[PDB]
Amino acid sequence: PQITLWKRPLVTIKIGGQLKEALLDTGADNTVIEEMSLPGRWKPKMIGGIGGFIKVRQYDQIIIEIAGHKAIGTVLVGPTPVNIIGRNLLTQIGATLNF
Amino acid sequence: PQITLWKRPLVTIKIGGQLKEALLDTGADNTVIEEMSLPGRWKPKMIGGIGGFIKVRQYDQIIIEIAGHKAIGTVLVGPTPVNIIGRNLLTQIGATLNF
Ligand SMILES: CC(C)CN(C[C@@H](O)[C@H](Cc1ccccc1)NC(=O)O[C@H]1CO[C@H]2OCC[C@H]21)S(=O)(=O)c1ccc2c(c1)OCO2
Ligand SMILES: [Cl-]
Ligand SMILES: [Cl-]
Ligand code: NA
Repeated sequence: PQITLWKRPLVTIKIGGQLKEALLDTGADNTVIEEMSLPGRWKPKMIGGIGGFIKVRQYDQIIIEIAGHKAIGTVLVGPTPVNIIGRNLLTQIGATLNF
Repeated sequence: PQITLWKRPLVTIKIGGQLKEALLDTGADNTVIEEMSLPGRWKPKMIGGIGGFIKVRQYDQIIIEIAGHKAIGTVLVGPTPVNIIGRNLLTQIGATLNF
């Protein structure tokens, strides 16, 4: 698709068996999802934005379906106000910014 | 241009006759720049990011060049970690997300 930016670029994702809404976010290095369980190992991380930092759990090699496109990568889980698909997964579905 | 996302989508902006670097950020509703002087009156605004809320100064109808494209619109000034170009100006330069 071609997604305009008059409104937030929200899409449906599937992660850990669950359907969620998430923001396609070119300003995010990393993918950050609201608290949920995921399988496998994790390690703690701090990530920072407007407002400061939050502590997250870093899960590696997680499969995510993003508007019908499968990708794998690292997913951070923690108290983000919104689910964010960052560049680490946008690259894998071939997303570009065009103007 | 068609900008891929393997690296941060940083562009040159020009505001108040000065060049700065800024991040093209589809996850930002608003454009937020680091402290600088801008003409005119400002109004209060609170914006919520990953770590919580901050107060910013809202300046309307500011001339700003983005990657060589002319925009005139709202610029928020405050303690953002990076200059961010949000959807209010990404729409003005005709940007879309494509995959
Ligand atoms: C601030 C930029 C450099 C980084 N952020 C991504 C943004 O797209 C963020 C994504 C975001 C969106 C909504 C709520 C929280 C974060 N948007 C945001 O802060 O926008 C603010 C300005 O416009 C307003 O509209 C949205 C909130 C305001 S982020 O959420 O802090 C973030 C995401 C993933 C990360 C990261 C930081 O560090 C490493 O991986
Ligand atoms: Cl990754
Ligand atoms: Cl590519
Ligand atoms: Na893992």
